[PDB]
Amino acid sequence: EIPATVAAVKNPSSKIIYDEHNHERFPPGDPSKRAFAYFVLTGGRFVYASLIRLLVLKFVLSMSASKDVLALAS
Amino acid sequence: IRNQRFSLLKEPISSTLNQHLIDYPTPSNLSYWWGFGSLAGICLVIQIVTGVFLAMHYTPHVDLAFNSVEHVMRDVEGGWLLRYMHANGASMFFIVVYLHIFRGLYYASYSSPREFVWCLGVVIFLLMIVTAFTGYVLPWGQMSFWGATVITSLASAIPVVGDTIVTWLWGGFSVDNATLNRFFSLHYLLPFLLVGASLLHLAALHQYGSNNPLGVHSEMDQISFYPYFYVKDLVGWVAFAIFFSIWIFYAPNVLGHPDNYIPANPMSTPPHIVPEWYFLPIYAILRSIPDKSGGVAAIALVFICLLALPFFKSMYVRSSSFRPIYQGIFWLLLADCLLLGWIGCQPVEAPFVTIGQISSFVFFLFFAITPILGRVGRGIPNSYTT
Amino acid sequence: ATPLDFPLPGVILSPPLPDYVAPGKTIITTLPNGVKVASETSATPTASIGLYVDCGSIYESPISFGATHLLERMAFKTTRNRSHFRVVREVEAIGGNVQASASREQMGYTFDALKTYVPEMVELLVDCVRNPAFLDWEVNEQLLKVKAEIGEASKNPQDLLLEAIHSAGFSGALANPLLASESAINRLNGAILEEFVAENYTAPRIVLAASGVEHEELLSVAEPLLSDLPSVPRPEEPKSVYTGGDYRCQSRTHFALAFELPGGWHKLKDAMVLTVLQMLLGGGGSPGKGMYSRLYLNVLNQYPQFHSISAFNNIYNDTGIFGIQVTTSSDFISKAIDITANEILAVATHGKVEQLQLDRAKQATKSAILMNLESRMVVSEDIGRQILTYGERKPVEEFLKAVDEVTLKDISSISQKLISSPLTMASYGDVLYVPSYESVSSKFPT
Amino acid sequence: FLDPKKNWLAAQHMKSLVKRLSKYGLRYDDLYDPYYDLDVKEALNRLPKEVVDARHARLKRAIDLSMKHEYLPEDLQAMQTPFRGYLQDMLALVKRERAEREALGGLPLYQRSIP
Amino acid sequence: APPPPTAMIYDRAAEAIKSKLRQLENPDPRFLKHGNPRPALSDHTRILAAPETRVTTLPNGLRVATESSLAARTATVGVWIDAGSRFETEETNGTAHFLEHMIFKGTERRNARELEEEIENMGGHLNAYTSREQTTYYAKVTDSDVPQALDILADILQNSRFEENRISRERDVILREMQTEEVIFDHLHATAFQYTPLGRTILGPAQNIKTITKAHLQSYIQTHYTAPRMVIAASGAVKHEDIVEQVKKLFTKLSTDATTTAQLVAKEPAIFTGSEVRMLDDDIPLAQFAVAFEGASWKDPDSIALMVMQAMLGSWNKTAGGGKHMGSELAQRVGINEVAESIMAFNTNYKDTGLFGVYAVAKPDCLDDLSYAIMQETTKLVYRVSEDDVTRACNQLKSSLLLHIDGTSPVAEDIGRQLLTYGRRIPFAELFARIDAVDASTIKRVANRFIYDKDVAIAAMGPIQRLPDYNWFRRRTYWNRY
Amino acid sequence: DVKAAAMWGVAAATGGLYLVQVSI
Ligand code: HEM
Ligand code: HEM
Repeated sequence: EIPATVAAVKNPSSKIIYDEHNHERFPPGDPSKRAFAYFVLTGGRFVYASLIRLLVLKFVLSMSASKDVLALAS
Repeated sequence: IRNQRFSLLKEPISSTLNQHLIDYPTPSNLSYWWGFGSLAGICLVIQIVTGVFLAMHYTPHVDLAFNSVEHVMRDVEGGWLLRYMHANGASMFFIVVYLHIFRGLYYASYSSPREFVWCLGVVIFLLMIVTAFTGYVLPWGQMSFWGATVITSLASAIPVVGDTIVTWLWGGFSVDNATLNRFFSLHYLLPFLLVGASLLHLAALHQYGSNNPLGVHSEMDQISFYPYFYVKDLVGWVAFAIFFSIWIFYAPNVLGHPDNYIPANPMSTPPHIVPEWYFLPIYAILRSIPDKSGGVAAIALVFICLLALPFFKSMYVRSSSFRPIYQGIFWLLLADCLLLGWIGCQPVEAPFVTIGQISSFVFFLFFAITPILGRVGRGIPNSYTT
Repeated sequence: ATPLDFPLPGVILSPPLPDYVAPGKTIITTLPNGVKVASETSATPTASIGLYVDCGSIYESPISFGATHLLERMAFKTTRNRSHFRVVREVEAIGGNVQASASREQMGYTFDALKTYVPEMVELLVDCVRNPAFLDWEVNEQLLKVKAEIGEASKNPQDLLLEAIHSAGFSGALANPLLASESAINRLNGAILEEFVAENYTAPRIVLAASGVEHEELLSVAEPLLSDLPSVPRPEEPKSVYTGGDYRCQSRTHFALAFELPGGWHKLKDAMVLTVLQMLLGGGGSPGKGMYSRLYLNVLNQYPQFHSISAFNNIYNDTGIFGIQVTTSSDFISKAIDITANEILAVATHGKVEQLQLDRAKQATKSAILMNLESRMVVSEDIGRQILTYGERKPVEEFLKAVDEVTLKDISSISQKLISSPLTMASYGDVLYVPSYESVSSKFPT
Repeated sequence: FLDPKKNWLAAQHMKSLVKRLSKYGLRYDDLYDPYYDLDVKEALNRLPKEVVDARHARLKRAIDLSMKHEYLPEDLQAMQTPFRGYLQDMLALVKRERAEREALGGLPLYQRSIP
Repeated sequence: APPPPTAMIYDRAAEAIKSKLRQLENPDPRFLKHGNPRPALSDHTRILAAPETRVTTLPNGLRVATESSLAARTATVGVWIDAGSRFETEETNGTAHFLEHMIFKGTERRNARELEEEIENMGGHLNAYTSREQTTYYAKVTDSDVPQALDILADILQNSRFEENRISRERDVILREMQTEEVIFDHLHATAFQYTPLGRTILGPAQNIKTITKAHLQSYIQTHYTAPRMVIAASGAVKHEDIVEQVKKLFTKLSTDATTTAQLVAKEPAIFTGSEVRMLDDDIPLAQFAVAFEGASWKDPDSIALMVMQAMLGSWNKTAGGGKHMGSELAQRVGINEVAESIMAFNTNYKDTGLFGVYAVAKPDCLDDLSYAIMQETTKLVYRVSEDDVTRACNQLKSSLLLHIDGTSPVAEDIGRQLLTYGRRIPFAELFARIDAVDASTIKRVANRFIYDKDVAIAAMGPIQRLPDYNWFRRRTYWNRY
Repeated sequence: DVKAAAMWGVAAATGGLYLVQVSI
């Protein structure tokens, strides 16, 4: 009849069970794999920086001179 | 706590931005369908920037509009990319707005607290329709000119002041240079009104909170917006970017009409005058019932029904996930809207006109059946009680 | 990067002390104005230095109640030479620990750090005690803190019972409550505090005490700072007349009893016999902490309704208070009072106290005193308090002899003198079930 | 030097400032804004309630006179003490406390919020 | 005519306050000669002299260490065992607590009543407690009762007999015994060292408590109280030769098991996994949370640097006299803004791992700001650290480590703990050299090793609703400024 | 910090050379 939350608070157990339905945890003991995630994010940032740079340059060069006036210069 | 400085987000310079974009609590169970508001905002920003950079090479004159557009395409470095981005992004902006509206319809994101949010959304829809219409008139193509002529001729439907209104809007006795300049000025002006309306939209929603797929009262399980919903919105933005690049770099003119590349000839007329694909449901609603004043009244009734949708009562169960009948009604509505849009791109032959007449009736039957179902299902708990 | 299990190579090692180090005799030097300077040598590599003032809660005029509590709160703060920030930063920089204590008959300012910081410790202590600047904003902040403390002062029942017993029993100097009240907090201010300090922190009533300081160094440091105080005669100690009384606060049930002794710490033999009797009665809240005392063996072991019972005492200059403090069930309160009175009478009656029990209590008192003397802070506190009480530090062997001289006849006589005094009873809790003070006093002789 | 005993220009400046403050019924320290440095705010918080209330009353009277586009009457202007300082010493104490705290590497007690 | 300064009330108040301020603008050098707020390194070699700690190793691996001060009147004798609650199994978790409760209540020569009478009669008293990696039974007595106390200790460790009727009563009293600071720390240990022996709480679950019998206690004693893991620490008025002779005479028939605590730690070691346990109730007036990184072992050379880092993150309390002028920046931030009831940095060291973090008690409204201050200060120690701050932290650490050792019982506790952890008693001079050999560069390096971009473990209980979640703390672990 | 400022200046210069790309 003891509340579940009260029993969980008053009984700190070493064996902790997570959901694990869509995220399979690493076995207890293996080191955290944070370098791999950071490098995946780094590749994504490579991609995002490329897109931002090309968009900015596209807008600037569109506002720049055009082929018609460039050719009329001779 | 205020004695000495803390995290700069809490400072007054960034206090409002923090409260409305970083620390704002949102339900943790929001699906990918909730990123469409931010995606529509991104589409609007893209349209504003691209149009601002197109207006530097566009001349709103009947003798120079088409030539200026072609100059943007050919002579301007990246101008073809600019105009393709603008047109196809207007198309994607309407796509994501339609997805926004239909997700709101499914999850009843309008019912009691977000009535003002829904009304502001309807105003935004009107503003987008007008802005896209004027922008399509801007290139001064054959289809653009004749669509402008026809759609403004709808304004000659008020029995008293219809002719005066249409003549005043035309700037004369026919669509001409005055109409082109008028539409250019309006098409530049409205997107900033659209930005203001979008800001009011976001603020009105932030007054109460975002709805969730369950439709239940979601305040016990909420998370901060930034660390968790900026990444989901980023996934949505990248997927939309892939779609947008696909439709720009490989199928640019598929969504457009080929007749818009013919210079506007007032003497001749295209065999089939059809508006843009995202005005097709409204055009089909117009042409369903045979009349002109009747069609304008039907369009006004459509918008009045959209405005009056949130004000129905006894919709205690919000989400359609717990309403089988309402889910079926919504899916029938979506099929009806797709069929209506398809009909809008067809002639006025017998099967097409019959189906258009039926489709509009189903469209309004949705707006009646929803209050009927709410009132009927208000007494569900007493009947199924166990 | 040498691991902790390996000795560091480049460290020069200080020579070890011999196994038997001569215990440094206490050295007392009286300054010409009357300030007494005392110190003691210790084998511990840290020293504790305190400044004890004879001023206390008794020396409180009706316009300055709560002044001692505020002074304890306003202990080490901004002065006329260094600010509060500078004081705190100096204390942290030398790593020392600083604190203050306020009692009903004396106030102390303890400051302990490493032994090489003696001059700085003495200088900061003397400055912060003799020359305090009671700034209005700091006094207001401390007043707010004391307001919060009073608002959350009901958690501890024991201190409240002691305060109530003192207030009820005494009607003179000791009647002044040690803890401040709401009205006193509302009316006190920096000007009143400064006037109180100037009037009561006079030279004859101020004493230095040290635990690990050589006398020459501390005297040389403290002479330029304490010799400037004027020589003014000490005021006569205010007198309090003990009258049996009753206090009731209806808010389990907590109550206690008390009695009075004609002589306090000046009657050393009687005071030490009272301490032995307190240890004999003992206590417990339900090995070697006193589970074989008379109260534990006769009360806690035969009455589960007795939540917590102990024997308390408080010995001041020329007066003493001794009694039993106990909390129990609300419905058991009358029987609990009857049992406590019966136990007190049984201790009073001759022949009930066993020789083995008295020997155990005597050894427990001796061991408690000897283990208390271990701490350097307790050594300095003992030096200062003994000097304030007598004028000289009585050696520990005198207390040992007084403990060893206690006999059954002596403890019976002391208990008779206890029960011959008027009764003071204070109850806090489910009051309206307790018997009447007339009945409680009739349970005892005059 | 800025002294109205060896400098005629300084004496004239003091006379003009006294005249202006008397006309507006003000005191020089009342010109110090708590929102400006927060040292004035700390000094005013430390100052006695009677002095703070008197400063507020003087400031309200001056604001009312400015709104009404009028000055104090002749007698009230005569019985004015524009340079009877009450905040300069406390302000100097607060400033020197802040300077001492910053020199020893201490976090400021008060910090201005970014507008 | 301007009225005189004494005419009106506020003018009088202004004059009074100005006069009060004018009497402190002029200090005197005689009251500032020696005091100095700027921290400075000092040489304490002339005073860091203590009686030599004599350590003798018996043939069976038993250790006997004494710090003799023959001038003292009292002495303490204790037994420290390097076996605690970590070196047990999942089936027997509360065995250490049950044994430390049952070890004073029965022997084949003295029952509980006789043992308590003997303890009380000589005046001294004996205490005992079990940590997660240590178990101590010590006794403080007068100098004449040292042989009796030693005999009692040997008798209770070896000849103990566990009566079944006493086992039942102790089980009942433990189930009755079933601050919240220890609760928070137990939850933090369970969620940090999960699926490892350090995860289990010291007291143990009720299911394993109920099944404890005499055989289990006897097996635990025989398998863990082995002589090589056993050290008798004596402090005060004792003689090393006499103590060694008494130990040789008494401490016989002790268990001799080949298994060593080093190999027990090597098998199934403790691994720190970043996790959080949140116990929101909102029914408690205050919210208490503890965020902790991974610390260093006892013999790790960076442990002293971790203690220094704790010192420069010193504790602050609402009733503390320091107020808002404390040395550490975290205490200043908390006190100035009053965003917490009480903060305290903790550094716990174990055989192969440890914890280093901050435990804070605060009102529900200030949780976010308090957590921001904590993370800001910790990452500040990671990135930029002040030389004067490091010097003050070192001075405070030295002063605290020497003030805690005040008395025979603290001396004996230090001796036993240092022999169990370091294998030796670190002399005061060497400890001071180790502490003062820590500078800003060392602090930065150790914080980079232990804090920078390292997973945290957060245990929170109370109205924890404004407390930031795990990702917030994980991001705050590092700075993006550089 | 001087080193931090120098590294941030290097990063800003690299970003500028990536954006403008003078002589790649
Ligand atoms: C103020 C910002 C804007 C400016 C300056 C602008 C300007 C222009 C110009 C000059 C054109 C003709 C050039 C071309 O199409 O190649 C155009 C086309 C168009 N615009 Fe905009 N526009 C803006 C915002 C928008 C927005 C917000 C929408 C969507 C509601 C929109 C919808 C369109 C459409 C549909 C076309 C027709 C594209 C085509 O097929 O040729 N515009 N705009
Ligand atoms: C310019 C186009 C639009 C933009 C930029 C926009 C933007 C947004 C944003 C940012 C949100 C909050 C995030 C979310 O909940 O998805 C939102 C929510 C919402 N919008 Fe829009 N919107 C637009 C058009 C519309 C339209 C036409 C409607 C129809 C009336 C509408 C109705 C709603 C509703 C009902 C919500 C609440 C979502 C929920 O609580 O479930 N929006 N919009």
